[PDB]
Amino acid sequence: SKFTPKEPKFFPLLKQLSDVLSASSVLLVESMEHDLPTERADYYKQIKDMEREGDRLTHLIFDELSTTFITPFDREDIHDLASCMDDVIDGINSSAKRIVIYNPRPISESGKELSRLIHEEAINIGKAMDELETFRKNPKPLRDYCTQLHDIENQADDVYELFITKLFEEEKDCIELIKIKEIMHELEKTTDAAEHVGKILKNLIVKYS
Amino acid sequence: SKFTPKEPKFFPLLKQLSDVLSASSVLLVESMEHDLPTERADYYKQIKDMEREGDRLTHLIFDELSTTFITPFDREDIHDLASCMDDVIDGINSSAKRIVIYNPRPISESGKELSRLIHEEAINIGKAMDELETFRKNPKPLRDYCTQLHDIENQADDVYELFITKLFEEEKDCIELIKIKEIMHELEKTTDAAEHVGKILKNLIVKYS
Amino acid sequence: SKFTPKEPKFFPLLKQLSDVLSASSVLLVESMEHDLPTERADYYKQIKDMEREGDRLTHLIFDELSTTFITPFDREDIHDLASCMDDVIDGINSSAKRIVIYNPRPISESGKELSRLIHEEAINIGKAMDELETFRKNPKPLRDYCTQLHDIENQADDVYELFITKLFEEEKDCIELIKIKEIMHELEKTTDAAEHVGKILKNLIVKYS
Repeated sequence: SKFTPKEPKFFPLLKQLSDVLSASSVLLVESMEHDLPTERADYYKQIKDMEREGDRLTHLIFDELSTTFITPFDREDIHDLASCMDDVIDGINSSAKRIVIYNPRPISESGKELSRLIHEEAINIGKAMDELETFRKNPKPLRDYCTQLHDIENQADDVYELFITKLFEEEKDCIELIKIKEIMHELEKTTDAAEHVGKILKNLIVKYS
Repeated sequence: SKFTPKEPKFFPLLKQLSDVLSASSVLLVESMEHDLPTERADYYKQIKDMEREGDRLTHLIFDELSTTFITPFDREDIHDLASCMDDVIDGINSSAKRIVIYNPRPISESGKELSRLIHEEAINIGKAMDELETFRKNPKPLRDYCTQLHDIENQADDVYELFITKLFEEEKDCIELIKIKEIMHELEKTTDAAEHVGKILKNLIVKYS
Repeated sequence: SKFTPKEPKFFPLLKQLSDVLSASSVLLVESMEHDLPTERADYYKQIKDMEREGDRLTHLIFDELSTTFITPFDREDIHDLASCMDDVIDGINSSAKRIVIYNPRPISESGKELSRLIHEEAINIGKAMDELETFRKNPKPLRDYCTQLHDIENQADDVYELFITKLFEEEKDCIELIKIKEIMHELEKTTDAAEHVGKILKNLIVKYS
């Protein structure tokens, strides 16, 4: 009998989870360029497949954490990165779901912009995951990705706030107002969830400083 | 002075919490067969008593966890099972609350079906709790309860999605639409919370495999 | 080379976080006495500054926890106190945000009462933080602050329930109903979040009993 090392690849799993997030964000942006129910259902089904894969990967990370004593940085942060990235994926899925069930009129430029900001956050998150092996030597690149996520969330919240303010001043059809309010709310929660990933990363830098 | 063992009965407490959940689910199903405010208030008060008992039990589990060094399986999973079961109970309570404050017209077959699916999930959860002592020897029965919870949640989400889709196509009274949308949303969140219990159990099997 | 002690002041940080919460609650109460958008935006901006400071302090606590092996009481409870106090601050911020974006008519006495109850909870939380150093010797004062938080939340939920019940019976303008429903919902979630702080404190007493 001999010693056989465990190969929990926490970094590759976090990178794969980030890849799913980015793929999901691309699908959401594309979906909003289509207005009919059949096409919206197709995008939702594709996003749901990404959601199932993200959930699988997230649970694999948690299961590897629960059974491995040695981790590259503190286990709470690994757990939290995984859970928060999965929350973004779930927000993207919920947004697609709502578009299908509410069947709003063609999504305005503001909804489309929230989708583009979610994708920009996903790109920043993916680049941040490439820094997990080296932030202890040089935290600057990671730090800057965190600042960018913060800035994107400020822009997203403004887009959302201005849209809702105007929606309530202008839209007299209460049923259409409800539809788009619920979709837009899910989109803004998603952009906020993505910023929380940045917040975990920022504080990871602090803990190891 | 001698050694006196601590008898933290984690399994009995989890089973009692499951019993509260099941009792709550029975009350919710029954409540929907009554349409008048006085009867709905009575059911809500009864469910609220179950919610208080569930919250008590959940906090007892957490308090026993915080003071006991030895646990039958990992403490995070015990904590999470308790918290997630309590979330289902709280969702049932919130659903009953909403029915009282919104005072909708008699609940449709779709709302009633979501209540029946929550109860079916509660039954599966109760049977799963009977497997905590033996899943390490034979995980198959537990595994199968997890699969069933997954399937019930798929059915619940479809019930919800189809109802909302139709609601927005047909209901021209925006105030009635709001009432039932909020109740139905709480019901679908409850069915999803119950599936999360299954997800924790499924991964418990994986961790100990 | 010599030993240099780490001065993580967990109690002072929790007290400062409580101070931010209380300051935020004062601003929310004051804000509701003003009905025009410019004044509401000003209060929201001031509350948002408190939200940023609360979030900073919360993350400082978490970062000190992640790097310090010795804590005055269990780390999970410190983490949870910080996170739950921050959730109240965030609820106050969300409430102010909603008032700005929805632009409702002058807030009724019920909304104003929910703001006064949030402030009363904040006061109780601040007094509770003064008991963290001594609850092990004498838990009675802390216990009583927890009971008060519980009672305030019962009153808040009743205020909310009665307001919504009446709102749905009386308000025929669906767009105005939506505005105030969303604000009131955020206010009641905030009062509930504050009660959760009391629940953590109550169970802290139990764990150390």
